[PDB]
Amino acid sequence: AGVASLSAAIALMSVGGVAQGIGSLFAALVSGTARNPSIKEDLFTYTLIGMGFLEFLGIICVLMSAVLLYS
Amino acid sequence: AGVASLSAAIALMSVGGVAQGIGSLFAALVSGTARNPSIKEDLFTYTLIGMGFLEFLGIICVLMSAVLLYS
Amino acid sequence: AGVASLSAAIALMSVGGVAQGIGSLFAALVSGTARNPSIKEDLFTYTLIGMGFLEFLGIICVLMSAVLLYS
Amino acid sequence: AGVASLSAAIALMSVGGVAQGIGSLFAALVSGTARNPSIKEDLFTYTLIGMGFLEFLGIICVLMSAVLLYS
Amino acid sequence: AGVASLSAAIALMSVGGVAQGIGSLFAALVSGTARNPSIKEDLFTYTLIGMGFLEFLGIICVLMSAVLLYS
Amino acid sequence: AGVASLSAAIALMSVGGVAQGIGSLFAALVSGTARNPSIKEDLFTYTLIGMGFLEFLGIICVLMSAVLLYS
Amino acid sequence: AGVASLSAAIALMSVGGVAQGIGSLFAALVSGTARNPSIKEDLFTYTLIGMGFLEFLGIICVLMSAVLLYS
Amino acid sequence: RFYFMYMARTTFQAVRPLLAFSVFGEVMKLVLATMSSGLFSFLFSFVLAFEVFYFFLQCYISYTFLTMFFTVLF
Amino acid sequence: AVLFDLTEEDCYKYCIRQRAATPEELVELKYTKPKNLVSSYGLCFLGVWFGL
Amino acid sequence: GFHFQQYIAMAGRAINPVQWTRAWRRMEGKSATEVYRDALAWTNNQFAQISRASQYRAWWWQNPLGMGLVLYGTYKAWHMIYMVRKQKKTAQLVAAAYGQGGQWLNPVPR
Amino acid sequence: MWRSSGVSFTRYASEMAALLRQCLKEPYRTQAMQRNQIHLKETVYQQGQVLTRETFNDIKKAFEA
Repeated sequence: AGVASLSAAIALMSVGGVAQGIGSLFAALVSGTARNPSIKEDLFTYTLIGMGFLEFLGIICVLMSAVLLYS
Repeated sequence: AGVASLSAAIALMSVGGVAQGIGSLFAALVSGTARNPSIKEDLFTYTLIGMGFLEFLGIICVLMSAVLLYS
Repeated sequence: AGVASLSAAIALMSVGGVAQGIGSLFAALVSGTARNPSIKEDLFTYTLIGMGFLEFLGIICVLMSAVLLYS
Repeated sequence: AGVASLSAAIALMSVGGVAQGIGSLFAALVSGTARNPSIKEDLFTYTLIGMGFLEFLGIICVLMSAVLLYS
Repeated sequence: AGVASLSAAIALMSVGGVAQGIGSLFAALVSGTARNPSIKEDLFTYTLIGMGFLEFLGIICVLMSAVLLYS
Repeated sequence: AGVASLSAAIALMSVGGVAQGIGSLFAALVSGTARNPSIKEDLFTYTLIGMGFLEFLGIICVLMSAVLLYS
Repeated sequence: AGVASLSAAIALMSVGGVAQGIGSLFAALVSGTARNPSIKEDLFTYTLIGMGFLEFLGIICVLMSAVLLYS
Repeated sequence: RFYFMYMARTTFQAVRPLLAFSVFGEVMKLVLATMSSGLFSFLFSFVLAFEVFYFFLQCYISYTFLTMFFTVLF
Repeated sequence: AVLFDLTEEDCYKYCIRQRAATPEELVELKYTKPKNLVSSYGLCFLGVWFGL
Repeated sequence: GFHFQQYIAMAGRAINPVQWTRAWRRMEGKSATEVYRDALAWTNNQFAQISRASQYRAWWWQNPLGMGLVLYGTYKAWHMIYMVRKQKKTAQLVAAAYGQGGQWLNPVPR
Repeated sequence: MWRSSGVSFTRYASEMAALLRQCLKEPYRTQAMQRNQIHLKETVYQQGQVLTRETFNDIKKAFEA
């Protein structure tokens, strides 16, 4: 009955892309901040919005996995 | 249930994208500290926020793995 | 005792996925030292911190490999 | 001629990532040298420090490969 | 029945990452030479070091492929 | 035994990575010649030097593919 | 048997790694042309040299995708 | 969840030197137990010195992370 | 040499002979770092490993 | 005795393959007689340094037995490094071939 | 190389233009090194009370001192 666990693991094997995207996000944040500190409030203002999508995708990437563990 | 042992490994494979992301982030941090050093206090802070996400994601990638190794 | 070895071999992927990220981190350290040799310290601290993070992920996956190889 | 060979082969998939990391390292060294040769002895040093992780990690994977070939 | 061939072909697949690393290294070499053409011996030396590491890893994986094929 | 086909095809995947490296290298040439069109020769030298190793890698990959095919 | 078709579908996976090489090379051509149109017809020649490799490295694998399909 | 994250980080940074000192030490001890000749021993001495330097590096890193994790404003 | 119209080589050799006549007095040399420390470490490890 | 560190360093240089190429290049236009005379002169220079400097100078290792203790320690180091190692190897050989004490066994009774 | 070596871009440019002028052909090189001689007299002050006076005829010593 481990096929459910296998499906959950496979569905969980996509958080690496979310993490790479978040790393690129914060890397560009830090770069544009060192280039222009006075505009930090905007780079952050957009950064959170990006997280507002990426984390949501990651949440799905967990949720469906959990579902595949039980149903 | 050997596939349980497989599932955990798969749940850990995402670390390959995680560590990469973290690396990119800190790379940008170092570049910032090489360009505008006088604002390290900003950049490090933002980096910590990013890790506050990435860490959590990695922890999930551990936790679910162990769960699929026991349940 | 055949599934455990395959589980460990599949779990070993994050080592190669983690070596990327350490490479980028130390590349960023090199480039920062090339762009501002006046600041050697305060770049090696952040580089070592990011290395520690990715090393922690590596230790995690290696620990789970050794675990699954005998359990 | 069974599962041990398959596992010891699957363990070798990390060498690609390790090689990419080493390439990034030495490409950064080359770029920093072409930019500011006058800190060569520094950059090479840091590069060696990086290898002190990356190479070691590769050796780890190779050893575990043999451990899965003669488990 | 032919599992050794499968294992050899699965172990060989790190040549992709090895070649990616080599290409990145020689690309950095070519760029640094186009920028600073008066500095070629040190860049070539570092490129030779990196190529030595990468060819060492490649010959390692090829030797393990031959071992798993003709154990 | 058609199964021995599979291993050979799997070996062919490495050629893709090799192609990637080749592409990157030639991109580095086509950029360098534009950054410094006076030389156009010492870059082609290193290009051919790298392409030697990459062609060697591709050739040994093809040979191992044919070996695992016929055997 | 029909299993050979799987080998063919694996042999077509090097395509889509060749594509990244072609893309990188022609993108470098485009960038070097936008920077320095004066030397356009040289860079084109260099691309014809790169495709002198890539156009083979693709179709070679496609031929293997046939030979390990019909055999 | 933040408390769990912080304690995980703290315990890892505390045991990092212990790991570097114990498990790689055990590996070196295996190699010492198995090796007999002189050439391999000559080559392994340098590995041991590298392990020394790696241990000191990990100790420095642990010092850094502990001064980061035990610094309070108020 | 300038006071007696001799050669600086000969005066150097005479001075060296006269200093060697009194060799209890140490002489001052340019400092040089040690050499072959890594190889010496390897050989000394081999030594203790076979001797103890 | 003196310059033990320098002797270790000389052995370290000798075992380096780069120094083997350097010696190969240095051997161009050279004779065995010249090499032997050079080595003999070096050894004579060492012993003459000893013979001269012992009259007025004392090393950090100076002791009421003088150089006798240094030479005894050199001998003992050589012994423990080479001969006892050889004894270990010979013991394992004899023990695998005949058993422990096989070389001191009595002749077969008639 | 200069922000690291504690050197200004003007100093670098001048000291390299000197070499470029040295790499000239004699008929034009005569007019170049003619038009690019140096003669200055620096005079340092500290609330009056001259600290020092020094002449300069070379670019390298003028930027160094």
